[PDB]
Amino acid sequence: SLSSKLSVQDLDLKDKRVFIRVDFNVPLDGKKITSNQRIVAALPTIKYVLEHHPRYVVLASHLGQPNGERNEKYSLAPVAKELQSLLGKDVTFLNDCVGPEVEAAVKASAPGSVILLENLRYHIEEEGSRKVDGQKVKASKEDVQKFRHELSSLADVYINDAFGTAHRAHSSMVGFDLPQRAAGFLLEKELKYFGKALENPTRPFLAILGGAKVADKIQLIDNLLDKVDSIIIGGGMAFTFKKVLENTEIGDSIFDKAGAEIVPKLMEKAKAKGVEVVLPVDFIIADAFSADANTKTVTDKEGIPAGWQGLDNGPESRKLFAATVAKAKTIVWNGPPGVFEFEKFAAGTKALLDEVVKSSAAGNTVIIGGGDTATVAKKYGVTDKISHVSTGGGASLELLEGKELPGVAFLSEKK
Repeated sequence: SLSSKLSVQDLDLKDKRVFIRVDFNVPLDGKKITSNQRIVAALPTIKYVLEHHPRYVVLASHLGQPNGERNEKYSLAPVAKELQSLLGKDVTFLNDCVGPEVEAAVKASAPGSVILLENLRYHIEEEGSRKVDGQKVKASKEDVQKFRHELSSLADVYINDAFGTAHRAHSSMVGFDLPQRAAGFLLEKELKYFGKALENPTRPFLAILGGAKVADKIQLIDNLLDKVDSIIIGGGMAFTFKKVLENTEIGDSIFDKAGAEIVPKLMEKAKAKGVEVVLPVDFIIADAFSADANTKTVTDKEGIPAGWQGLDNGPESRKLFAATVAKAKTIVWNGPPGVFEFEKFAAGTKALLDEVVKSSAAGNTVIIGGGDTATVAKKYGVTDKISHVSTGGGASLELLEGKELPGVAFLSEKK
């Protein structure tokens, strides 16, 4: 159970050597943080720990893709400075995550110190491999164990707060053999929500899916079909389901050739489980993929003329989706119903967004788990209205498509 794991909140931190794997993978531009969102998100854990007077707090993370080689372009130095400002406490920055220098520095620290180590991925043994000439140069089991040995040396307790990496069995996610591997407030939140949704869902459990390709979400639908009561399929995804199941004439809309092969299968299953599949009955077409393109509403039956392409949810579909949402007690949403980047094609997304929020207002569990689906919530400033906007990215998907997460499995049980 994603929900049975140990929390930071259960740990006895006093005078302990705490190690926290955090997600400080922020965007840099010329060695400067374009977005400090991730640093800000990590603060609660860091602050809660510090209040219990640990001997010291070692923070580690990765940034960009150094590729197991020391590359200045992906140094965590800037991050160290932003955190010091944001935290309002000094942060010692070490040029590495392992070695005598680190050991020394760490050992000479003052109580309550906050050490941030250099980019874990400067070492090939973190990921356990490296790309050289396109091929995957794997690291030797001995070196991998050495690295994990050195890393663990620095701590007495281990806290994971990097959900975004929990789906990889990297040295920092699964190499800490301590008696207590706990969850940080950040990752606990993801575990609590996705936990309920996938374990004891308050039916009806609905799932809104949308976006561009169906091919990337084949494993997602399949698994969810064993879970949900009804599922809505919107966006550029729906065009494949409609041309296949209903012979709908789609114009120059998104068609996933490979995904069309599976559509009958997922549908057979949907029926098998008695899952209610809601699809778009009408769309807003455009003569070109641009904010300045001529629109025109058409429907299921009228179809879409050649040249034209549907870029948003039509009026009837909005009524249809609004209804479905309004009947659910648990909602997990990933993917916008239309090309919301353009105001002309933003109606469907807005309509849906309002409904979901209203459902959250009702006191229903709404879980956003999409990149652009979170951006939508941020844009309309409703983020605080959604029960949970996940930050797991690839980990969130994998979790939803069935997979068991190494970083999560490795944690201790509540006790």
